[PDB]
Amino acid sequence: TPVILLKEGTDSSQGIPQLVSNISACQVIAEAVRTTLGPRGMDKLIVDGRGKATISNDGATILKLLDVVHPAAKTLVDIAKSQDAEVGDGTTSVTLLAAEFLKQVKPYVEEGLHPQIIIRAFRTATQLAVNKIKEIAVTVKKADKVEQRKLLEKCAMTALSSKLISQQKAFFAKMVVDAVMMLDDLLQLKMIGIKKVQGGALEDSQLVAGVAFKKTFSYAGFEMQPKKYHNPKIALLNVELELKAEKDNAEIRVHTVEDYQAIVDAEWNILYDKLEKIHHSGAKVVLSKLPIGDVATQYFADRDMFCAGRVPEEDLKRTMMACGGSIQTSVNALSADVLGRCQVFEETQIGGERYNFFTGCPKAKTCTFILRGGAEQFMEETERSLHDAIMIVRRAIKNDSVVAGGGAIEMELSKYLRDYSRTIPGKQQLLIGAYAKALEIIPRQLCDNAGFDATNILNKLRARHAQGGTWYGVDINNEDIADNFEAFVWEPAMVRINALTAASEAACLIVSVDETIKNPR
Amino acid sequence: MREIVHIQAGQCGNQIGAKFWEVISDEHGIDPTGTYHGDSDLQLDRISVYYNEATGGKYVPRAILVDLEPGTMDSVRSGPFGQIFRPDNFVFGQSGAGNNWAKGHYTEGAELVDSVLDVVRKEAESCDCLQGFQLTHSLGGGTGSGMGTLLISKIREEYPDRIMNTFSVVPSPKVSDTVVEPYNATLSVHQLVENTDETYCIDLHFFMTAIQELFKRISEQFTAMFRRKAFLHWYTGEGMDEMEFTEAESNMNDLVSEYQQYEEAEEEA
Amino acid sequence: ALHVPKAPGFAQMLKEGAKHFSGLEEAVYRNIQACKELAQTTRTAYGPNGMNKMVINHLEKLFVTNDAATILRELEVQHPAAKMIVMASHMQEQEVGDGTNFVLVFAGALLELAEELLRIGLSVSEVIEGYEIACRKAHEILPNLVCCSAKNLRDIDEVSSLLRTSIMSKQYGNEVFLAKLIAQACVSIFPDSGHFNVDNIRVCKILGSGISSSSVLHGMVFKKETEGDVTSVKDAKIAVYSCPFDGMITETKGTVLIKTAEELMNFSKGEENLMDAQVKAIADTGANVVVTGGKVADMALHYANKYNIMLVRLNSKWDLRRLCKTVGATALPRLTPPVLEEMGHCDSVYLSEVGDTQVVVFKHEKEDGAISTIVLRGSTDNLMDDIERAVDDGVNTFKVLTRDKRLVPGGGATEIELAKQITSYGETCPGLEQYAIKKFAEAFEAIPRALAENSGVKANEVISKLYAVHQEGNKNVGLDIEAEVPAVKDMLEAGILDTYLGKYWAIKLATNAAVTVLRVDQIIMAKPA
Amino acid sequence: DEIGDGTTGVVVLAGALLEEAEQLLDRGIHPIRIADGYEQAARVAIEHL
Ligand SMILES: Nc1ncnc2c1ncn2[C@@H]1O[C@H](COP(=O)(O)OP(=O)(O)O)[C@@H](O)[C@H]1O
Ligand SMILES: Nc1ncnc2c1ncn2[C@@H]1O[C@H](COP(=O)(O)OP(=O)(O)O)[C@@H](O)[C@H]1O
Ligand SMILES: [Mg+2]
Ligand SMILES: [Mg+2]
Repeated sequence: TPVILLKEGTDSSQGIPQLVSNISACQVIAEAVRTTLGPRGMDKLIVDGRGKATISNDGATILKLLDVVHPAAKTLVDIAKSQDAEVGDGTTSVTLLAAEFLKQVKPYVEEGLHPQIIIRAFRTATQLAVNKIKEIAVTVKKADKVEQRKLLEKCAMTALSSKLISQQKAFFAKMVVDAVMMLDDLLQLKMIGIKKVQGGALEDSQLVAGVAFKKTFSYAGFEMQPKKYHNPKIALLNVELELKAEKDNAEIRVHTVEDYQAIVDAEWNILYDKLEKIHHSGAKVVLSKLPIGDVATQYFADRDMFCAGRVPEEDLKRTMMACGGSIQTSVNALSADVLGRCQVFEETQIGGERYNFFTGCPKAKTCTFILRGGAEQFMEETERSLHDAIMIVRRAIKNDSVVAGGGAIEMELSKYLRDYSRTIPGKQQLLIGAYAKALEIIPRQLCDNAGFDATNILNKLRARHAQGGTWYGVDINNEDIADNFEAFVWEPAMVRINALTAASEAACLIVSVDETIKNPR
Repeated sequence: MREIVHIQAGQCGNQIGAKFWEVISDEHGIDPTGTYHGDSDLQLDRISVYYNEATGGKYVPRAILVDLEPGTMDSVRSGPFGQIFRPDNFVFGQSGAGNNWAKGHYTEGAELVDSVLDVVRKEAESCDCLQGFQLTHSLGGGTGSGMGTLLISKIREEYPDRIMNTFSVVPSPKVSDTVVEPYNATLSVHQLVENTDETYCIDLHFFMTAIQELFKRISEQFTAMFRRKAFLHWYTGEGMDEMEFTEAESNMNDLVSEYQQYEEAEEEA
Repeated sequence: ALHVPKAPGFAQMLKEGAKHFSGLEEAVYRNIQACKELAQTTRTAYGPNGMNKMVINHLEKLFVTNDAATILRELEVQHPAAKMIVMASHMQEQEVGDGTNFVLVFAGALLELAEELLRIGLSVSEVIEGYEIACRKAHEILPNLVCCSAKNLRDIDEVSSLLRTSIMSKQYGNEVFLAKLIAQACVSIFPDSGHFNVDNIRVCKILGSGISSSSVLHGMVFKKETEGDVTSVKDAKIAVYSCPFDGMITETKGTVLIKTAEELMNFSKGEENLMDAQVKAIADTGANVVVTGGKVADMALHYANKYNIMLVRLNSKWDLRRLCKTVGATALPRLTPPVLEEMGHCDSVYLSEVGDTQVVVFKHEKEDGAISTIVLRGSTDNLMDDIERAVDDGVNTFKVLTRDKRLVPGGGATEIELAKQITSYGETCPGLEQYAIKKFAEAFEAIPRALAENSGVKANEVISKLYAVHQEGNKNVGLDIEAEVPAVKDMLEAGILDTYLGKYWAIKLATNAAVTVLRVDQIIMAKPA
Repeated sequence: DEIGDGTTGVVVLAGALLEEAEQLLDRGIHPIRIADGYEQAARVAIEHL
């Protein structure tokens, strides 16, 4: 007592009350993103401490914007970032699934069941559910170009049906599919030019077949040079074409005034030597990361040549794999094989802004999205919604395997586990059986968000599955059940396999914890 | 690439030195736990001039913290960004000088200083090649000034061909926070004349008038104190002498002369 | 009312805030209480049925771990008597690596059992002498209990069954898959001389799908992209450099001096043409991949892309040295072409994406390399760290088997058999020390008690059953875990064995930390600050 | 910035478009159903213009 072990302030708890209070802490995280699921989901509005509003319907960004400090609840926020890093879709379906695996086993913890028995049961059910999906995953033979385009259009249309752009899901799903076949093997995410221009209508968004970047700072004389070319030759450079000192570490020590005048003419001859070398090469458009002075701007205005400067690095690299040049740090070698080429180049006005276009590239391997909305948060929600169809199609090329949705695959798994549980005896019946009753949370939320009778519909789904309709999901327009495979509601098999493994690992970790210790400060 | 180390002494030197590391750790994005979570390439080309890397990605500084009182060491340890210092680089005493320049120079500064040179060696062994030292101390209190004057003298002797910069502090212009402040300052400036390469004063190589005001006021109080020989037995009794103080004022007058600004019998000649 | 004054002497000369605890009722009996509380915190995490612990330090960083040493490291302790028990556990981690909880359990039972002896009359010196006599006896009995030593440390079917016990004690359920990863990586980097090094096994964590997706890879991997444009080479010649890839400048302050107009025009062209020859000189040796450790130059990057060369930058110093051993190259302190012995030959260098992370892989087709890495994948940043430590326990077990191949039956079959032989020895010693030796033997029952309490069975029946079988002669009988009722099971047949060197150092360090606490009589503490 | 004329006419129509939906919500009508019927009308008015 006079000498104490830990510091004054070390809060500690343990036992049955410690674990039950953790199951009730994940019920708050799951209820924050419960009403953003399905075609009739509603997005939320969060405000930071400064006053910036972030309006979104996706679980991953909602849970990132809450200052959750509970150690038990911070596991559910960490598995959401895992899902949006591997597959990019299904983020809010692993949050309800993780909380439903803990609510169903809450009464068994209170009765005095050893939690190690629960962890063995959870791991046995996951391995038996993941293997069932691969057994009944639909695939096709000889996926030809036509049938391999329809398959990705249906998948991209389904990931878009629950987002802000739900009326124009047909128009957008045609642009995303065409935007990924231009890439070749690695499918880099930095080769797609998401640009946001204020003003316009949602149907005015365009996809270009080249590059497009905003007009940068320009000096005097920029309005004296042509702004439309037929067959230019792009000269991608990295040089400062401006009158400056040759080296920061330099000094000149002249003795006579005759050598004074020759020095002043030497700096004007160094600059004019670089400009002449560019003009002799036949180039018509020049770009440069480093700035372009006004003397170089008026040099190119008197020869009907376009100039640009201070281009970002992310935009010059997108030009190279669209035209076919190379970045040159020196002008001493400008051959025919280090220049670009296109079919049209102009500088139009969109929404009170000047943009440069480089359309007409038959060997282009990159694209660019121009998004037209009406507010700052209209474009951010459209960009985040487009980021989900990009990763769905990217994952769907490496794995041409699809399953039906709308609860059609949650219900087939719960039927298979209920049949398996009735054979094995012991306490595994009440644990596997509790695993099968938790998989029907997905269909229940679809009928609760739309405003349906969640109990009568579920009685019909459980009867259609036990007869033996494998892909019988739900319908929101018909107030009934229907065949979701023939209704063209498709999703890759990799969005459910990773959803069960992430949800089972998060639930098994929370159960095993016995006590927590918080240290001061 | 010409790596440099730091030495912090006294109560005043530790407080400023603790906050000096703040501007570098955050600028280079060094986490309070010692890890690195920066997102720039310009924060890594010069990371080795001030930090020594460890196995697994730990970056420890290159500072040595010396003091004659153990009560000023745990303040930095428990404060922010105090966990990253090397545990072996803490050198503390048990007695304290007590505003005594001479007690912290010969009678009791002669034992702990041997515990500091062995520490600066193991740090200088790990570096590829070093170019100089950085030391921080005070000029009013004898705990830091006396220990620092000996410490700054035992660094130059072993490394006669290495530069060394100081960031000393100077006493207040009008008010004085200690009775024997002029005694502790004159005896320390003349030992920094031929032992330092660049010194800085924070309130012919002295930076911050032309510093002429600072040296003028110190010698005015010192001369008035020495005329009456007041409080002189505290220094002579432990090993000093009268001529030692005479050389301090004679040398102090020379530096004033180098810092240049630019009777009733006149009948025949 | 009246006030009791201060007793003259030392109590009147103490500084304020300091405390003084002298005597047997104020220093010894209170030190045992602090150390008995420490044993009840880490006991719950013992055996396969142990439970995790949520620890948060003062940086608001969260730890979900089951190691005994890691829990003590993230817990602050302000009791001096409980601090020696911590430093006794941290010493076994650096010598053996496994057995940190054994010290806490043993030093917690030796100290508590000594309190009862101090009330029946025995002095402190009689207890210390009694424990040391028993400690030497256990070091002679222990070698006689060794069974089933290691046969071959280069077979993938034998080593995998020897590390399984170490893993199963920390990740129950995944002990079959995890044991096949460590065994696949330790035998690959095992040299012919037999000198095993622990730092040659690397672990990289990539947030991904699940634990079953983890895999081993003979080579190195980095969390960085490629500086140049070439991103795949089939058969590469790596030329590692330690100097930055740019022009050479003097360390003294130097400047140019242009005095004529003619020298001003040729200066810029001179530097560029100088750099073309230096880069082309390396390109003629076949060096497809150049790895630097400094700052890359803009002009130097242009010529790198011209000759189809791959440029990789690693600003981590020691990470650069690890690459020199993998490919068999040497770091060049100067920007000069290597001649014959400074060219590392790899089998494939490419930039790939793994779970949204662009990485560079120095893959090798040969199994005989210097450094091997293990790629760990999981769903939570906490789950991967917990498995990081479990891998390290398996690696440290392989190092001990290199030194000493002798094994003992685990699962409590060693402590009970050590309790029977020590108890009989103390019966033949007439005197005041026979009470201390008997209490030493009863401290070995705290380990099987901790395994039975954590499983969910009555402990008193387990020790009752173990003592009867061992008396007949079955020294290879331990505790059953899969059985719901408190039954027993043979351990040599089942395959639960521990290292002889792991337990030999556990008893020596536990008894040393327990006899030092009893020797303390007076405690003089200063003012906390 | 897109046209330049009509910037006080849009906020009047949008404000009056929200007020008319207040009665529909009170009768038990899902908001997504309202936002779905509005887009169909805007396709009839534009094609008529
Ligand atoms: N046409 C449809 N009819 C019924 N349900 C659908 C339809 N399309 C999608 N769904 C369901 O809506 C859900 C979409 O949830 P969503 O908000 O996209 O979650 P996340 O953002 O985490 O992917 C899917 O689980 C799917 O079952
Ligand atoms: N399958 C098993 N059955 C019975 N005992 C086991 C089994 N696996 C490990 N043990 C025992 O658990 C004990 C403690 O292991 P652990 O707590 O992980 O590390 P430490 O040895 O540091 O306490 C070991 O001494 C070992 O004998
Ligand atoms: Mg979705
Ligand atoms: Mg172990």
